[PDB]
Amino acid sequence: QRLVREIAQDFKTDLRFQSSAVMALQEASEAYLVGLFEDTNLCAIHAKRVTIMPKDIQLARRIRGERA
Amino acid sequence: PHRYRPGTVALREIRRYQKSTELLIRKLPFQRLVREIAQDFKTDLRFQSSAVMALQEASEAYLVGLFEDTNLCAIHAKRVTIMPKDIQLARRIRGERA
Amino acid sequence: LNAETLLLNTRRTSKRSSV
Amino acid sequence: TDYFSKLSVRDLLGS
Amino acid sequence: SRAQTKATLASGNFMSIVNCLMQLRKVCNHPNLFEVRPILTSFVLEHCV
Amino acid sequence: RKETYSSYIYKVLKQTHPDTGISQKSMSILNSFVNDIFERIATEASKLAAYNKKSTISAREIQTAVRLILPGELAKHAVSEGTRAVTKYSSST
Amino acid sequence: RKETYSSYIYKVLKQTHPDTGISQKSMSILNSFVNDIFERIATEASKLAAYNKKSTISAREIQTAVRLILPGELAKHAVSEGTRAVTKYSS
Amino acid sequence: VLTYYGSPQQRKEKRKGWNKPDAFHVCIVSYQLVVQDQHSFKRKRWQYMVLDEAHNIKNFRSTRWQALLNFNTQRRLLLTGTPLQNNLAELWSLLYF
Amino acid sequence: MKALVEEIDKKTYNPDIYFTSLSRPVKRINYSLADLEARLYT
Amino acid sequence: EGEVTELTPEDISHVIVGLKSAKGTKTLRLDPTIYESIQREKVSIGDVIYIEANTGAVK
Amino acid sequence: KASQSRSAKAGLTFPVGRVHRLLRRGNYAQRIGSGAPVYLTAVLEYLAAEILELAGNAARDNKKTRIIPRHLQLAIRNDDELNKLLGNVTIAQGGVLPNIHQNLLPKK
Amino acid sequence: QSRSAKAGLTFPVGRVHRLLRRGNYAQRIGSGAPVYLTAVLEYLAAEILELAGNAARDNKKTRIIPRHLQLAIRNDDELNKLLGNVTIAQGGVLPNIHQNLLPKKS
Amino acid sequence: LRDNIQGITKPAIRRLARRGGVKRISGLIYEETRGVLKVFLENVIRDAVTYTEHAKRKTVTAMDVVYALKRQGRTLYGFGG
Amino acid sequence: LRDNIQGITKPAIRRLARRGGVKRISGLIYEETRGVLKVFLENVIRDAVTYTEHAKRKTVTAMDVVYALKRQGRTLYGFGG
Repeated sequence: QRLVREIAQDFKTDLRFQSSAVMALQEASEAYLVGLFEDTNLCAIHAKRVTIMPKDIQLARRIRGERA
Repeated sequence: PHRYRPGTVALREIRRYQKSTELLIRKLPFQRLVREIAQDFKTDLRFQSSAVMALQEASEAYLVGLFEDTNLCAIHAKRVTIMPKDIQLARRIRGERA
Repeated sequence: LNAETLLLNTRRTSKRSSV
Repeated sequence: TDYFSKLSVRDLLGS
Repeated sequence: SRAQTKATLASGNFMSIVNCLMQLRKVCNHPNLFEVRPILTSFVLEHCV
Repeated sequence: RKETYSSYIYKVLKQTHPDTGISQKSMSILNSFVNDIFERIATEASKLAAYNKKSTISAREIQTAVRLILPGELAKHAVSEGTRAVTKYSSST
Repeated sequence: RKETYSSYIYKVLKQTHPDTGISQKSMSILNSFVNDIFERIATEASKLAAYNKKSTISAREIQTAVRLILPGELAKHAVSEGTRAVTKYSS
Repeated sequence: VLTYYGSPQQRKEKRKGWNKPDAFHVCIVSYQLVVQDQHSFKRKRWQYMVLDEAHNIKNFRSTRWQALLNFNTQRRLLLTGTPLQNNLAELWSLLYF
Repeated sequence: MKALVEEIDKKTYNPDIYFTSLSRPVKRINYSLADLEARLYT
Repeated sequence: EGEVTELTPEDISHVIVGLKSAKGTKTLRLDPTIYESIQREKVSIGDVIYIEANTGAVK
Repeated sequence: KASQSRSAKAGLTFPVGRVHRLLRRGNYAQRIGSGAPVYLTAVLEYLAAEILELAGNAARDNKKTRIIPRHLQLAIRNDDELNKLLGNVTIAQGGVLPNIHQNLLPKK
Repeated sequence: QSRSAKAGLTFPVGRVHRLLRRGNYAQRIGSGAPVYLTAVLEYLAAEILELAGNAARDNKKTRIIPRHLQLAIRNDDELNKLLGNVTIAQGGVLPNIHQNLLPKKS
Repeated sequence: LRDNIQGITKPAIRRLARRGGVKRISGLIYEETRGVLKVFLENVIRDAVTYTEHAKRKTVTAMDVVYALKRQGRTLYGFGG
Repeated sequence: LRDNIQGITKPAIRRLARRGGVKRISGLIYEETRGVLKVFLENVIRDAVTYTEHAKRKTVTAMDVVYALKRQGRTLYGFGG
């Protein structure tokens, strides 16, 4: 809630939130992050390493196309 | 006799074909393929040249995109030759396979 | 024509830093 | 060139 | 003899007659062109009595 | 009978660049992207109107659709120019 | 007043499994899913008609749309059920 | 005499130097390569042009007939055995050429 | 009766393996989290 | 009808023989009787052979 | 006096009349064929029944009488055609199907 | 006088209104919507065309061809972001070679 | 009908990869690439065929292909629609 | 409000990755994860806030969040849709 409050306050003055909105934002964040993490896991596996590394996430993003 | 080293002609043709725009898959074989597929879906469906050309364009775009993704993937594994594992991994991470 | 004609003011310019 | 075409279908076949 | 051949002739489609003529010429030139001489062998019964 | 944006595309291009030409392939591509963006904006405006229960699309509906669809900097300049055009038209009365 | 599919979802559920209960969260999930898939089919129908330049959305258009959206086996079952509904309507 | 035939790599090797004045006196080429390589022959200027076996020209509807007609030439000679055997229409085509 | 000539594929053929096979009807799937946990554990 | 490219026995055991024709190539599994016929016909690899399925005759 | 709902006439539980009104208000076309709302009601009922059946099977196998989002996620992710249908959809508090890559396990 | 002239827009604002009305996107259209949409479309066209022309001139060409157009669109990150799911017939691909592939040692 | 999917020549795949800037290709890629291509075509053509059925016309058109691509989420320019 | 990018902590990233089944992790992952989350949140929040501001509004409702996510193609069920 602190992070979302800060980001919204940076984006727009004097905003308010619904509690349900903040909860939905948390749920969506967790879903996206778990998807990203599993993609990173598959990437690291392909590298033949168990230690996931930032490049694995970057690759996941590129193949997904969030930064291509 | 003079002979280029392995990979010299590789890069040469990489440059050449990247520059060119002309469609890469042979027209008639592609038309035969699509006609067969359509016949499997439904018999006696007519195809004018414009339709097959458009579909061939789309196919080329999809394929080249996959090749780009797999090329990026392969080098991450420190290799310089792509292998089937790269194809299936890229396709699965794309969310096409799953 | 020439680069100078491309620079000439007699055209609808765009102002984006990238362009 | 007509010559060969002037041999009609039955004229080629005959009786 | 083949009735479809007769029908083709009746059609009068100049192309069809040309093709028929081509087939005739092929038959005359060497039968292997039209139909390879089948290698004769005994009839096979499915199962003995 | 049919209609196309090719004429206007040629006009605006000449206003930007009199010396440059367009082949039918490029012309059709331009027509297609213009059509696609038009459909995108119109569908976004329809959605936003239905969501607020408004039946009449408006300058606000298109403004906010353009806010959503266009990248932020491109959106900012698009909305600026659109506002200028709208105000000048209204002042024409 | 506000109306939702929740009651109909509850009815169909009870038809399927009498002894089974359901949470409000799952009820809302199902209501949102049915609303979404209705919207999807309606948009597909609209687009198809627009291309065809047909002013009337008939059952036939919706049927083809349903084949488009759904996987082939699910599409077949959907079309079969829809046609059965049409037949019962014809009575 | 330059015999312009072969696979494209050697064909272009044989092209090398064709633009130089007096590089060759006469070039002989086959109609298949004329329909293949029309740009090269059309760019050069060919003074007196000869066609052998003009009966192959007979169909003015053929693309090679059109190409050949476009070729800039100072004089033209058509050689064929016994064209008179052919229908009048082909004779007209040849005369129009 | 009996086929004296058979066509085979070197990839698929071996004497080791002989195999042949063919309200929505579909195979049941088990949502048993306990059984799946057991499977992954073992 | 083919030219012969491989001769492998499934071990009186079945034989595995490869064959090619102008349009393509094929590998066949033949019964022991056909194996005896091929052995007694002095077939080599690289020989051209005719097999009539109905009678099981090798020429 | 007495009347019967168009849903009962079709033999559907979902409110076909409400579907018809929602279609009309959605302005998707100037003219709406009377077969469209019934067809929509039928397909929607089929989909609802299928998903509910899957959820109920998940509930029974879990041995819990009340469907919670976990059960819905299990059902949706299991049925591969629905899984591919809804791949861009996330279910609140649904979680994920357990999955461990073989090479991560020490053995077995 | 044409409404386009009164607004000062190149695109046919009247035809845009006609399309929006016929296109059944909404029951009613406020007179500000067509002018706003028209201005937006004109602006976007202006930038894309400017980029295409610049690319053509780069080639020393003067007629925009799908090669030049593709170069233009992909060169701009935000236009790419808008057209990220768009394929251009005869568009070709950008020159992209990984540094690890370059011949010889560093 | 016979086997067209094999008909897509190996040089075609090789040159396609060449556009992708890949240095070297394992032999197995060819079969996998063919499988991917066939699957893609199957889906697209399925959508095009059903669209043509909806049109009631016997000839498929570029418009049907454009709509099929768009439904797949792929946008094609230059062919209209 | 300050330094809240840190507020996510390492252990939260740990638990989330644990859900993802990762057996082995690297220290650098946390910063990258935070950056990714930051840009994701920024985009979602900007979309939601613009959805709100349309309605002559001051409170971001769950409808604004869910429809903003729908515009990003991420579809979310169970919050009153």
